[PDB]
Amino acid sequence: NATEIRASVGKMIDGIGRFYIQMCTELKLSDYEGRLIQNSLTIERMVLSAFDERRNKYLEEHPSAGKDPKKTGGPIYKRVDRKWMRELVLYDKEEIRRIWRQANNGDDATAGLTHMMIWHSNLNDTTYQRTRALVRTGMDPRMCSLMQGSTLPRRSGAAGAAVKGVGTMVMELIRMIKRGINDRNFWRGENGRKTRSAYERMCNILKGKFQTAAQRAMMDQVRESRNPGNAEIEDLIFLARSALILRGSVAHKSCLPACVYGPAVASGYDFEKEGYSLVGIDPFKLLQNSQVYSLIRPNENPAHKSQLVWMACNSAAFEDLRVLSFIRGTKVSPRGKLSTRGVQIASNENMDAMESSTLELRSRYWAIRTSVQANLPFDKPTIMAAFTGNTEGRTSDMRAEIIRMMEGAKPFQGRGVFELSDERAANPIVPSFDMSNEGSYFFGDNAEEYDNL
Repeated sequence: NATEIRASVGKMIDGIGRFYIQMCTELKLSDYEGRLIQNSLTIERMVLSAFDERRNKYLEEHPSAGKDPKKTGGPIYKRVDRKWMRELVLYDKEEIRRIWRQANNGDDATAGLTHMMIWHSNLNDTTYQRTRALVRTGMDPRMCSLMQGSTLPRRSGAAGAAVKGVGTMVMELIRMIKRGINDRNFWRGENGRKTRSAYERMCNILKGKFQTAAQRAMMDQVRESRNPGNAEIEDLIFLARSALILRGSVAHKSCLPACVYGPAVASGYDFEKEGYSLVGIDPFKLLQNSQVYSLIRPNENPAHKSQLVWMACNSAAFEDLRVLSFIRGTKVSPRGKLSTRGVQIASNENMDAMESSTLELRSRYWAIRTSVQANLPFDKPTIMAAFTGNTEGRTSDMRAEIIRMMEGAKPFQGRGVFELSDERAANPIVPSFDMSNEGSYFFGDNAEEYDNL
C-alpha cells in the first residue's frame, strides 16, 4: 500500500507538470523563459488565484487585485532584443480553472494546489523577516526560528496547518485572543459559536506540535478558558519560549516550483508509473537534474540567490546550517550574509538593469528526513530568549515543570545523509560539521520585512 501512495503523489506532480507545459505554450514562452523561476511563480499564482476566488485560502490577494475579481494574472518576463521585458498578462479565472482541470485529466486536484501553496510559503519563510509581526503580538523577535509557514493565507485549511510552526500558531492565537479582548460580543451569537470552535481547533493543532506531557497540559488550560484574555496570551508566550529548547514537531515538505516539474514531464516522464515521495531521494534527483534560471538585480550574488531557492526547495530555512553545509558541499551561510533579496521582482523595479543567471541547485549528498548523532548547542540569543520573563508574573506547577525540563533538557528532527551514488540508502554517512559556520539561518538577520508590498 506504500507504493499506492507514491502513485497518487506522483499523479499530482504529473498534473502540475502538464499544467505548466500548457501555460508555457499558452503564454508563448521560449524554453529559457519557461525555466525562468520568476515566470514559474507568476504562473503558479494564477492557479491559486483562479481557485481561491477571494477566499484567502491558497494565496493572499492585493487590495488592488480586487479591481476585476473575474480575472487574474501577473508579470511575465521575456528576453526581447538583449533586454528583459516585463508584461502584465491577464486571464479569466474560469479559463485558468478549465486549463488546470484539463491538465489533471478532469480532476480538481486540490493536492496540487496545496503543493504550490506550500512551495510559496517555504520560499517566503527563507526570504523575508517576520520580526515586526512578532512585535505587534507582543512576542520576542528572537523567536524568528519558530515562524514556519507564518506567511500562509489565514484561511488555509488542514493542509496549511501541518507546516505551521509553534510560534506561527501562538501568533494566530494571540491575534484571535486580542480581538476577543477588544469586542466583548466576539464569543457570543452565531459568530461566537463558530469562533469558539475555531479557537479549540487551533489550540488542539498547536497542542499536537508539542512533544512533552507538560507542554500539552498547559495547552489544555488555554483551550478550557471559555473567555480568553491577557492571561492566556502570557501562557502562550511562555509556551513559545519553551519551544526554543523543547522543540515542537512541525512537518517540512520539499515542494519544488512548477518550472522543475514542468520540463521533467515535458521531456517525458510518468510520475504516476515510477511514483514520487517527498521524503526520500526523489526531490534531490529532480534538483540535481534540473535547469532553472532566475532574474537577478545589480549588486546581487547569484550563488546566494541559488542558496535561497535551494533552501526553500528543501524547506530547510529552520534547520542547522552546519548540516545543510555538509549535504550541500558548500558553506550554507546565514540569511544576513546573503547578497540577495526576494526572488520576485516588484512592479516598481527597473527592468533595464536586470540580468539573468543559472541557479545552482545541486547537492553533494542527499538526505531523508528522519545511528550515531552528534548534537550541537543553541546560540546565546536563543538561550536568553528561552529562559526569561519567568521571574515575574504567572507561576505554576506546570510552568516550573516546563522550565525544569528546559534546564535539564537533553540534546528535534534530524537528517540521514547518503551518497548520491547510494540510491538505496545502504550506507549512512555520519556528517562532519564545520564549527566556524553559524547554526541558525536567522543569526544576524537583515532581510526585508514581509509586511511591505
